[PDB]
Amino acid sequence: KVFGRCELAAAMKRHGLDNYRGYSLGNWVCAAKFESNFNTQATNRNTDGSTDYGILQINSRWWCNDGRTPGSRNLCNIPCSALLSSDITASVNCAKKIVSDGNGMNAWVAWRNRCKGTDVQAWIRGCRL
Ligand code: NA
Repeated sequence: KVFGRCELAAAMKRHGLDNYRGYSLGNWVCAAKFESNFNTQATNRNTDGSTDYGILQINSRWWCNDGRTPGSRNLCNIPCSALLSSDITASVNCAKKIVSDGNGMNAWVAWRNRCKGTDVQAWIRGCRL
């Protein structure tokens, strides 16, 4: 599923991300835009053989099992395929674990390089929230 901006904002808000670990909703929307272009089915293969999955491009080295990332962890206790669903529950719940873990939203490269320090509230401006 390819979300619209306000549609995704609404889904993320209802699922508890607004101000989760102090990160306002616009941060999460911005991260999703630049990680996946709001596409739940996005995948990206990395150099190290891991893969990034879903609207927040969550990585198989640490967070999910894809059967093809040897020596890895599955800290969200999910198949990586759960991160591609039209239902963003698994992605949100896993994101909550990631952002609690130490470097906060810096875990998302697109967030650090394209959202951090910017007017992220623009990403939710106009939306009925
Ligand atoms: Na894994």
